[PDB]
This record gives sequence, structure tokens and C-alpha cells, in this order.
Amino acid sequence: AGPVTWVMMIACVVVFIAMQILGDQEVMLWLAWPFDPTLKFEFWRYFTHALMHFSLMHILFNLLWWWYLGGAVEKRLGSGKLIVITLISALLSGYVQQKFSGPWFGGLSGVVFALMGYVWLRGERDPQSGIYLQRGLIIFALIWIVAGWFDSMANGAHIAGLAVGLAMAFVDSLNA
Amino acid sequence: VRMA
Repeated sequence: AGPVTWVMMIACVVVFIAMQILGDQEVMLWLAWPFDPTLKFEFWRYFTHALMHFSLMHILFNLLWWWYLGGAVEKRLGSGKLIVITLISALLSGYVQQKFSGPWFGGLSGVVFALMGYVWLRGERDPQSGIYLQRGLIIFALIWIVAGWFDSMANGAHIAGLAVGLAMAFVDSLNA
Repeated sequence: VRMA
């Protein structure tokens, strides 16, 4: 449990608290993916969608997975690796979710699915990294995706994240 | 809205 793991758990709790004081919609207006081309130069929105959660159980569920897996990446591969997985995965899972269903979505599961993808593949192709995902959880992960197809989930985020995490994990398991 |  290091600096980037906790800095992101604080950001999500801080933003969650603001959504309870200001209301979901008020925060959404400022942190969500650009809904209007004129807003395209509001840099933060490509990332900030990931900090917003809509219930306590989803914030809990998400931050816990972020702790288990994100903490594992930071501990073993360092803070710069977790930053880069987070920024790339948040941007691209955002970009895909926007095309599938438009800009009104939020949550850290985009990033979480890239973490589950990276930790699983990296731990199979470069075991020496010191990270791994149990098969009991690669079943939970896959059941989680498919239970979103048959139904309130951001399906584009789920699958774009996962893909990003396999891609990066693959590249990093050549450079090893 | 959808849950990511």
C-alpha cells in the first residue's frame, strides 16, 4: 500500500463526498467526459470521469479491487507503472464508453478491468514480476463482464479497459 | 448513466 494507491482512494472518497453534498448531477456537469465539442480543451474530463461513483457499494467494491490489484502493481513495479496504467486505461476506457453509450458514465471499473487484465497476463507470461491473479478471480472477472451484457453497466469501459491491460502486459512481457 |  503506497503513495499512488492511497492518493487515488482519497480522490474517489473526496469526490464521492462532494456528490452527496452537491448532488450527483452537479458534480457530473464538471467531471464527466465532454458532451459538447466546444469543451474538448477541458483536459481534466478525459480522466475525471473515473473518480465519480453513484452508490456506496460501487465505490466500496471498486476501491477495494483498486487496493488489492493497484497496490500490487505499485509495490512490485513501482509508482510510475501504476500511473501510466491508470492514465492510459482511464482515457481509452472513457473514449470507448462514450462511443457506445455517450458521455454520461463514471467509476473506476474501467481502470479496474485494465488492472485485472495486466495483473493476470503479466503474472502468466512474466511470473518473476511478482504479481498474479488467481483463476478463481479470472472467473469472477469474466462472469462480471458477461453479466453486464445481459444486465446497469458501462460495457464499453469494461472491455476497453481489459483490452488495454492485456495489450500493455503483453508489451511489458517482451521487454522483460 | 452507466457504471464503470
